Amino acid sequence: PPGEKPSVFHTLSRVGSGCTMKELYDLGLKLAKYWKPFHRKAPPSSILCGTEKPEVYIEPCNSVIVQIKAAEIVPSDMYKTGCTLRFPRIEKIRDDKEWHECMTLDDLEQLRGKASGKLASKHLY
Amino acid sequence: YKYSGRDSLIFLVDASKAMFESQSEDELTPFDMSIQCIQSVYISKIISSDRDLLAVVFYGTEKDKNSVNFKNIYVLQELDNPGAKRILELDQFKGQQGQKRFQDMMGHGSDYSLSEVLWVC
DNA sequence: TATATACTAAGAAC
DNA sequence: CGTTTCATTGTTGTTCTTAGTATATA
DNA sequence: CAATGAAACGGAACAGTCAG
Repeated sequence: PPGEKPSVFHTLSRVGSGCTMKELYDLGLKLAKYWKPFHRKAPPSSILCGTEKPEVYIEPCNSVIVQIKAAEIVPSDMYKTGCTLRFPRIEKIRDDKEWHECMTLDDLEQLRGKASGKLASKHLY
Repeated sequence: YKYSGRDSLIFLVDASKAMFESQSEDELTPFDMSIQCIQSVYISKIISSDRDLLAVVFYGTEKDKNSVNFKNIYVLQELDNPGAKRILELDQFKGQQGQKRFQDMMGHGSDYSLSEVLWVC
């Protein structure tokens, strides 16, 4: 709702490329004190999970926004969004953005339906 | 050794209140001694082996910045080819007025841990 | 007084 | 299949050139 | 002293298997 911050998050895809190892080490040091072991029989309420489960989870308020560039949005039975990202990698670690500034399922659906799942629909000039 | 490789010397001084104002007598001062040593060696390295790398990084300070945002560590000038723009930065601290500047800009000297100092250098 | 002969000291070329 | 990282081949320092100024010599 | 190359990896998706 207006003025409020999101409380429930839906997993979309796994990403592990695009950052230099120095950036990865910096992010790991930043987030180390917030990671919690993930229990399949007792998952967190703020993070629902599909078929794919993480080894450790972090509460959204302590996490970091990452800018992701991926070939297209394709259907998936491993993530609750009903879809995942093809060829995903991290372009920037959005330290200028807050955790609550993450996009919504409405934005994800808009992007999926803009060009039949293809995320490239703008001409080059 | 591999010729294109280059020598690299990093400088690391105890920034605690221990030696900041030890000055048992009035003829020397360990910080005024360590900084003098750093300035001398670094100016010599300017002319000698200008291709090499030097860096100065203080530990135990109260202000903080480093690569990993740790506690009580200050990387004054990073590793890079030597230059005057850093001769001046070091010279800014040479003096009783200079030590006043150093203390009121980074700190009297807080708690520390040389483990984390070795980790960061 | 004119001429070149000497030198070093530059240069840049490779 | 795409992205990232690493390692290696081109890199040059030195010699010679000309300069410039130097002076005394005829 | 670095551009150029690799190699190393990071999932993406598939199916067969084994547990149960």
